[PDB]
Amino acid sequence: VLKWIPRNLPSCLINVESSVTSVKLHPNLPIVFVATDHGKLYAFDLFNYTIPLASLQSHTKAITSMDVLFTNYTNNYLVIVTASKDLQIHVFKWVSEECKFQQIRSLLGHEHIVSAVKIWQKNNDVHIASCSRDQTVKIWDFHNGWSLKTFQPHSQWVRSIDVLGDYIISGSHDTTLRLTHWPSGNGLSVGTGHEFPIEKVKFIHFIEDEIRFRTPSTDRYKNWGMQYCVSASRDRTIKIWEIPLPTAPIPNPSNFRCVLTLKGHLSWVRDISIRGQYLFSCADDKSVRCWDLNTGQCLHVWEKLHTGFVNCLDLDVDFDSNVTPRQMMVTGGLDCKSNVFMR
Amino acid sequence: TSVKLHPNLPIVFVATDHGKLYAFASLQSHTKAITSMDVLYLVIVTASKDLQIHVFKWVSEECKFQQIRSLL
Amino acid sequence: QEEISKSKIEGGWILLQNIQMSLSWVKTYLHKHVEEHEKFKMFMTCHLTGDKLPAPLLQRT
Amino acid sequence: TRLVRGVYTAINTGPRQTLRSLIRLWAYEAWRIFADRLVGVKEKNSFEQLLYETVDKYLPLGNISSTSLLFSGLLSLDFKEVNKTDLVNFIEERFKTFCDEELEVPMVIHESMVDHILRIDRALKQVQGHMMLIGASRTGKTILTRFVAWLNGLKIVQPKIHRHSNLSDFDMILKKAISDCSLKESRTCLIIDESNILETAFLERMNTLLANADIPDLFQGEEYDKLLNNLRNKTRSLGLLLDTEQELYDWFVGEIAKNLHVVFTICDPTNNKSSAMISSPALFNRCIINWMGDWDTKTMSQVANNMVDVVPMEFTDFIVPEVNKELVFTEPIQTIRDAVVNILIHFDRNFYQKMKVGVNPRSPGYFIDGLRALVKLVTAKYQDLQENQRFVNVGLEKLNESVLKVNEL
Amino acid sequence: RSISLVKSLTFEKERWLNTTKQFSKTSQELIGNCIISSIYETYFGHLNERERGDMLVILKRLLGKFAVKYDVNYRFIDYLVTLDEKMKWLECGLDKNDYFLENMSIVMNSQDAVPFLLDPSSHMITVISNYYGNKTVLLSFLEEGFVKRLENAVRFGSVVIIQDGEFFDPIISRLISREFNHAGNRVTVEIGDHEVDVSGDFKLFIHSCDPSGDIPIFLRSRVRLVHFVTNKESIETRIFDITLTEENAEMQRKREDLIKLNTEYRLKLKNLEKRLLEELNNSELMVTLNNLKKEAMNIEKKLSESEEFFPQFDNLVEEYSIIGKH
Ligand SMILES: Nc1ncnc2c1ncn2[C@@H]1O[C@H](COP(=O)(O)OP(=O)(O)O)[C@@H](O)[C@H]1O
Repeated sequence: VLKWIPRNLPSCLINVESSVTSVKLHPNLPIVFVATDHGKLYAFDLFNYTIPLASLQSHTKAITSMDVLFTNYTNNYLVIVTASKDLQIHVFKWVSEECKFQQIRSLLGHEHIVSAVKIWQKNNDVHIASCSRDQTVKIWDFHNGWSLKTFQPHSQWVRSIDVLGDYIISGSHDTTLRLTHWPSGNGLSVGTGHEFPIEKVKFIHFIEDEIRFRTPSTDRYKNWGMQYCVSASRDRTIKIWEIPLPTAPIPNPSNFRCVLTLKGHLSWVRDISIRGQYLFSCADDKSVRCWDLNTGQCLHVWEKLHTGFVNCLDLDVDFDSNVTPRQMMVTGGLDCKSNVFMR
Repeated sequence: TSVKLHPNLPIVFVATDHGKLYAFASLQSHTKAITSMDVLYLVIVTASKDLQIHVFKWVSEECKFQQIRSLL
Repeated sequence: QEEISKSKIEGGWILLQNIQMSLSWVKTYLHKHVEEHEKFKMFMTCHLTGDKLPAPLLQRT
Repeated sequence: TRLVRGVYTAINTGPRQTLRSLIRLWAYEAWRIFADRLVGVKEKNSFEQLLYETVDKYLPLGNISSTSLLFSGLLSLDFKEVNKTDLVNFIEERFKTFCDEELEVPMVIHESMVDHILRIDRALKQVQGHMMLIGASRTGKTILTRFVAWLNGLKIVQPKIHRHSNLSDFDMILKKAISDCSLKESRTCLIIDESNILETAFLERMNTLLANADIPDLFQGEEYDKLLNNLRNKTRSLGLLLDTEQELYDWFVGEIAKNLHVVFTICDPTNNKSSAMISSPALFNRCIINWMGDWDTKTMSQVANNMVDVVPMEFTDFIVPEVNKELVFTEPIQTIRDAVVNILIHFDRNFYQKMKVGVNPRSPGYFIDGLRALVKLVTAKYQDLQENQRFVNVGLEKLNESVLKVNEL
Repeated sequence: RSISLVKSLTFEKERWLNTTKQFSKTSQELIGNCIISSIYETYFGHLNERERGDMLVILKRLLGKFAVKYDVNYRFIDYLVTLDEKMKWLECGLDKNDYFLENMSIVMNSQDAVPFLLDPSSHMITVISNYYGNKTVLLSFLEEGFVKRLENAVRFGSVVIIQDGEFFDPIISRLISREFNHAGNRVTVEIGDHEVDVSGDFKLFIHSCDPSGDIPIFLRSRVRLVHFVTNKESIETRIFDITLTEENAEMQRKREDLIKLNTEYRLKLKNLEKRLLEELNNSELMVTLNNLKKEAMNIEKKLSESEEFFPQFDNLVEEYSIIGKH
């Protein structure tokens, strides 16, 4: 159920008005959300793809990123957040009764366009992370709707972030990765080794099911819960990094370590994803690869998947117990066509 | 006058009886009444009673309508 | 410069001899001065065989 | 020797070669070494025929034109020949990204500018690889240099030289650039324009920077000791065992040589300071002379078609005129768009001939300005005309309806 | 009332039918007229009347060679310079010259490139100062503190005219080349060593009263170089105006007041026709249209009464033609 590999040919194609920037999957219902460079937001059923279920234009500029979450509580719906170049972050509500998009509120305060957002649940509280060209990594509460923390950890502008627990990491235009503690707002270690700006950086997650990069090495790292990080840049390379153990953590006198460096893409690597021992990445060479973490080699190459560039892809999260890791794969491309893999 | 739809997009191309063309982008391509329109980049051909046919292409990047050529 | 300002304020004639020896001053200060009292007259003595005086200064005199 | 080094670099960073690919690659290298300095089109044709004769008489194969040889490592992991359409599409997407990221400029991509991008990239990927771009104003020299340096990850350093500036400010900015190249190991693409050389001492400083890999004047005495201490601290931070002055300064020189490319932008090569800049002894022997020149009529036709194809232009009848093949610069005329482009090209050539430019390169700025003005003006005029005609038509219809209703009643 | 409404609109119906008939002819010649207008806009800013006429003849020949239609009675003023703009320019202090009107339309329709003014008489400085009122500001390349004043003006959004164009200062190159970096809803430009914001209401003019000066190739290839050189008919008109003012000041005042009233009445008639067309398109109304038609008849009668002083002006012009030509 975890070693699934997509077939040679796509099952069906999704037609969008303009180039697709971000694509996300509903963990429970087989429905896919498609962004649009025109600012529109779509929602296509995995079985009836002739017409969208809901389509609206809440922004006036290009949508940059999105990510969904099924809310849970100990005492329950889908929250969708949309980041765009229109200086505002829009939070949506996806009702499952009549299947329509409902705007909740808008988050403002960024000084330039916003390029990445992160949403996670902890102790029955939902937080919305954000990073923008204003060099500030800002977070906004979902219920209160007020800013909590704001810091400037990079000299240049941040392009992508990812949240694991109370810790955040960020890659920016100056080819550095910074791991900063969110409650304290201080950097822990810096990153060096890339020569081109980071397009997507995300934490790797421990699993219990033997993957080299998804298992802890020592008891201290097991207590920390995070050991490695994957980063993709415009260097046509995917690099697995390593996080030193910190001493409100205190930085030890502070550098990362490249455990493994991948290569083989013919253009800039845009987005990366993880599923079991396989790493799935897209690039501007109209192709998608599939890398093994144990060997570092690529098993399958999807040549000419899109007519133009390939922007985004994602899989189902397998580390989370609340989300069933279905064999659903969907990719977004610059050629105004979204591709989804079935069975 | 005439009703047209896109092949794989949620756009309706409705033509008014006064010669205006509307997409639900608006442009009064025909001064007089338009008889019928057809669809086939997407190529849309509009015919009117003024003995002139204008072919317009719907650019979906900026949601505007551009004219490629016309037949008289 | 000081005598031109003083003569514009309180009156009095003034003559600048051999203005072609200070062409940079003529091109900047004299141009910006003539561009922008009643008994104040300013004379300039140049040479016909010398360098080319600026046209905007020349038509203003 | 430059041809031999280029052939070695292309073979080393290339795929498995065949005899035809080897001959085509050698011909491309010959084009880039021997025939980027040629001015006239007839000299380019003579060089093309010379390559044909040499290849046919020594190596007994496709077309060997300047544009028909498109070698680039942008589309793959290795330096190999690439197609034209896919390269144009890739350059279009990357230039859209560049305009989004750094500065918005409405530029339209044609084949000749793709070729210039490829040769600028080839010259910027070299070690001790400097350029010298010669051509008319608004041809696109500095924007192409900035775009290519952005593709390679270089850092653009443009000196802020204006009036009331002396050698102190130029030496300060040159020393700062050298410090960024060496101490902070940041790759730099220093673009020097013709207008940035106010005095011949600036040209002497550039000559010393290019002939050697440093300026001995900029590090004298106390600042020399400060440079010694700073680069010693950097080497200690980097982790190399260098202690002597000679080896440390050789490391400094090598770092500057590896991480500094100078690109010259020249508008009119007939002027005295520009002629001195071209005929400089170590600027000639170190830089790669790339004579862009003025826009040939094919490039003007391509850019005019690509900027007038989006406006609503064809709306009426057109009879194809009976004109000579030498007077048609576009494809054979089928609509009024090609006629409009040919008319604009003819008027540009006739205007530049009547004004007696001589042999001075012809700026295509007037052509682009006229094209943009024509596009916006015909859009506004067509909108106003159709709105006015619709208003008059509905007014006449309302008057006729009122008259008919009065007659019926 | 409806019967009088139908009867009074006979001339309007005839004019509308004539315009509908001529719509095909005007649409046939639209492309050629637009081409000639763009050629005027981007090519003949720095040419005298003889060169403008010669290159216009060449352009017409080259336009007819490829068999595209254009207006045989085409004129730049009647096609680009509207009546409201012409009235504003004449009120601000522009001369009556057709050459000056053409250059005025070239300057104020250049919304992309920075217009370069070459006026030896230094009259366009006060013409543009009158045009934009109190929000204009005058700078120069030869004065200290020019950089900070220009930066403050760009931040505020005022209209800037920079004098002494032959002394171009190359740190405003990004302002000349229009190379801006868009930051969301804010537009910023790097001037000198620090970026500044652009308000969007900021316009730039460069003025130089020195013919045959020195314009750098970077500046020369990116500006609409417009030459304001006095010509024969301007000299004749100015001589006639001066001698008529010094001869009969009251008659000269009467003639200029009559000309101003006549052109104001023509503008009012055009606006009234446009308002009548708009009101009839958006269809009480009969009474309003009857009032508008009565106003139009009053304006036409006013012009007919005011057209009785033209022969005296023509006789004086024929008398002073010898003085003007001498
Ligand atoms: N291929 C092209 N398509 C459209 N416009 C171009 C092209 N090349 C250059 N331009 C024009 O040239 C200008 C930039 O030229 P630039 O590189 O500054 O010339 P220079 O290097 O001589 O100063 C732009 O404003 C652009 O309008």
